[PDB]
Amino acid sequence: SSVRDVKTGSLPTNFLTGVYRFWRSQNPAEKPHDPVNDRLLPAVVDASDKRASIGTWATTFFCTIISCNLLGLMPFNEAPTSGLGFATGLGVSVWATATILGLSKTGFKFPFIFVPLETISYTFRAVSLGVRLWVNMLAGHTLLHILTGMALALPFSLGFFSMVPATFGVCCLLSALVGLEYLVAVLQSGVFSILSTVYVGEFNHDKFIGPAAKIVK
Amino acid sequence: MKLLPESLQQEAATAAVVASWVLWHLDTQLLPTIMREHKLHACWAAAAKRYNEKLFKLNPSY
Amino acid sequence: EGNSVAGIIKSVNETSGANLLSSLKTIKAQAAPIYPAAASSTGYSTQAKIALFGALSWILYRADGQSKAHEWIVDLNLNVLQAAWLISFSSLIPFRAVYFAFRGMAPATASTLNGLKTFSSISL
Amino acid sequence: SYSAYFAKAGFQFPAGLSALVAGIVALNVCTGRPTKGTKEISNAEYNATPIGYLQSPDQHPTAFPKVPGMKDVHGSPHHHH
Amino acid sequence: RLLKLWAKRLLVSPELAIVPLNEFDAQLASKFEGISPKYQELLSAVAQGNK
Amino acid sequence: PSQNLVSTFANKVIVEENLVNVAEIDVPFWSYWLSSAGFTSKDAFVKFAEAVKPKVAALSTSDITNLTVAFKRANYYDKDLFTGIEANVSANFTKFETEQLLQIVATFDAFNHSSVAFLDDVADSITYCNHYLAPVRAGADELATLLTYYAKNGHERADLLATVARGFSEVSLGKLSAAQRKDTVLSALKAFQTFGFYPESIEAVIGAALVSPAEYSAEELKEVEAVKVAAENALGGEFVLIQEG
Amino acid sequence: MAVTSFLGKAFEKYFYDFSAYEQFGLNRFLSSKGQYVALRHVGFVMVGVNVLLAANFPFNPPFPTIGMCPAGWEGTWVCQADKAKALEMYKEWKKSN
Ligand SMILES: [Zn+2]
Repeated sequence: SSVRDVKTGSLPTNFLTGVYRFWRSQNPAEKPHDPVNDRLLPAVVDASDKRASIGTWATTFFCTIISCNLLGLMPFNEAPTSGLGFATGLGVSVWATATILGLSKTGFKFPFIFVPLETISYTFRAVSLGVRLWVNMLAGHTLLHILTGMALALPFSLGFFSMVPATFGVCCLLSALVGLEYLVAVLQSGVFSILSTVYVGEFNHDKFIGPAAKIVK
Repeated sequence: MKLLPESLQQEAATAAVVASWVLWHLDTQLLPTIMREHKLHACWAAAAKRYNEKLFKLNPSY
Repeated sequence: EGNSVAGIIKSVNETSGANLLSSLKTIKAQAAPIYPAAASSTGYSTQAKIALFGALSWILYRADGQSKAHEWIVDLNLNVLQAAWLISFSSLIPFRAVYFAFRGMAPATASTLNGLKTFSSISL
Repeated sequence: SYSAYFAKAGFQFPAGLSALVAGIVALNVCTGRPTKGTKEISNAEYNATPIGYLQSPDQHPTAFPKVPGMKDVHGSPHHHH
Repeated sequence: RLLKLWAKRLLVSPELAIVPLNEFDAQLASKFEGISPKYQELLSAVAQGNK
Repeated sequence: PSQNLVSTFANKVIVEENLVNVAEIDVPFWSYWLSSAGFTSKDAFVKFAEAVKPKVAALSTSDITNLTVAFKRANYYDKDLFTGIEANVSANFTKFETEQLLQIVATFDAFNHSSVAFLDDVADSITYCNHYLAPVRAGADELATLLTYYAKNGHERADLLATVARGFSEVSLGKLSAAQRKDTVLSALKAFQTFGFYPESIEAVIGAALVSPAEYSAEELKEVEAVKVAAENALGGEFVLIQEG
Repeated sequence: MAVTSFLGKAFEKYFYDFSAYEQFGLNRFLSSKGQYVALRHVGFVMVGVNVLLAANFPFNPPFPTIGMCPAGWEGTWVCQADKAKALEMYKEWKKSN
């Protein structure tokens, strides 16, 4: 009932400002032909009321996936997006959000032999958006499991703290794969939500209402 | 290895609960705070030329 | 709590000419804003203890089921690989350059405030 | 100057985290199915069976196993093999 | 009353003591953007305090 | 005797005299929701209007909005309550919203009740204490009620009229039915010429009539064309409808 | 002590100015400090691997050995690549040892 107090210019406030303003910049508003003044201001406000909140949705999916992907790089933790229903359940949910937005642009009625081939390549976007997140979080962690088993075979067989140039070259190969996994954790949360702005932004187009009557000169 | 979960609907609903909490938390807690300090700065930087000229025309002190 | 300029105006109006210039540091400090003083510690809040016992209750529970996972020595040697990068990030990230790089992401901190240019609001 | 005002309130959780933790727990306990390695039996079987025979060996793996596949309990020797 | 006038203006806004009283309306113009910038950037930084 | 005990319980416990005895605690909650269910009851609302009068000076702004639109729907006008309501508004005018003031004014416009201090503190609040696009979120049938309430009372606030003229567009009038759009366009042009204020967004309330003139008379289109020529030389040009494309 | 205030100040001066890159000399052998961290990293992994193995050494490995055996075991339960076989041999070995 009493909210907390926030310092202005905090680092999480500055990061989330730049993150939100990034994903909002991916689907920018289009400039009308008219000058924007008090005549055009309800047409601009109504143009914003009909645009989807992709600036908010894409930073919802950025912040929920980069938090899940980076859990996999914390010790004792696995990434939730390394699960099939989690990661592909976010991919179908973006694809259905784009489709529900594109179906409402009409009156919820669904759109010769061409259109089953536009549909297939469009329905594959559903599974491809989630499986790309799932396989990247799975295939990076699986390779790390195999190579840690190989790099444990040498000190198990040879001496503990002995024959160390054999295990140094593979502990530095294991260390450079966890480092690549920090890059794939940040990239795949970016690629998921760059693509969410692209798919949802396809149906983010409505008619500018504008002035129907003018007093020229 | 582990490919399919024990329930796919339980993992899909965990994703929808996590991503709808992040949607609620952003819309309700983060973005009001973002915009309170983004738009104090932005309104002051956009009005600064017309605020000061309106105030120059108003105060009789010159 | 009325505003401090009307407290300045009242406190300067009801002083005399003789003690005007002596009173100006106690009218200055009566209208200074409150910056609350650094209280005693009372450290580790009732929620900072939930956050650290609940994180220890999570790390012990995750290390418990990692140790019986059929690849248990590979699972427990991945926490060594993952915590090696948490150590190398404390020693490689420029934390002052990162702090001032996030300050530029936000337009509120990327500049200075800009209104009210002092020659418009004089009272002569 | 305001630095000591922000040190007073210490740690605090995010402002609705009790609804995230109660939502993730309510998905993991309201599964609507038995609890992952168990099977619902009748009350006549549960009252008649020892607690060493209700346990399966697969559900109690050894906490740091010297051989991969060691289990802590052994369960019912009355197999239907 | 002149001493009490300037007491309030220098308790609230003490940076005003850096534009001398004779050189004040030599700064003005008809528009606010035309005011001479001799003291503008100095007044803005003295107003931000001693740190 | 089961039917006898229920019927005896129904004639002495559940009546409207005890329905107004539980409704004495919080008045503007129970006043607002009952009147939305269709409970007018003119002399049950007099029990409301005296139970709330020691509280009107300390109500929140959403409580004051709930009193006036309930006492509008029940059509009951208590003049010494409605001066305590306008003394809540004109004492807390910075806290009211345009969503709340446009519903309080439309109550005060039905019951022809105004003050000069109230008409300034509603216009000061819509213009300065509220967001400048709050008229755009209003719906033009409520803004025309505010425009005539300032023309009935002869109150010329040229700053308020530039604010309310934002909320007239093709968007805001297109959400109206053409029976209600006609009742608004004539009501807005009658107020725009009473002050002689012809903003650049008068060409959307004029063009809402001239794009469909078959709903208007020739007497009302003479009223419309009187404002069109009055606005054409003020804005410095000539009116022209646009065929889209 | 105050439990949050002592070792926070001890960890602070272990984190910041406690530096074995200069207190142990070590600029004689290493070029930068960016490559002292890049092998303190790999040194942390090799130490942590060798501690995790040695803290329970007589174990049949879950990971595939590449055809190698630790010490004088070579036919025991530790090197047996069939796991139900080695469970039988470990239970025999545990009575003796
Ligand atoms: Zn793992």
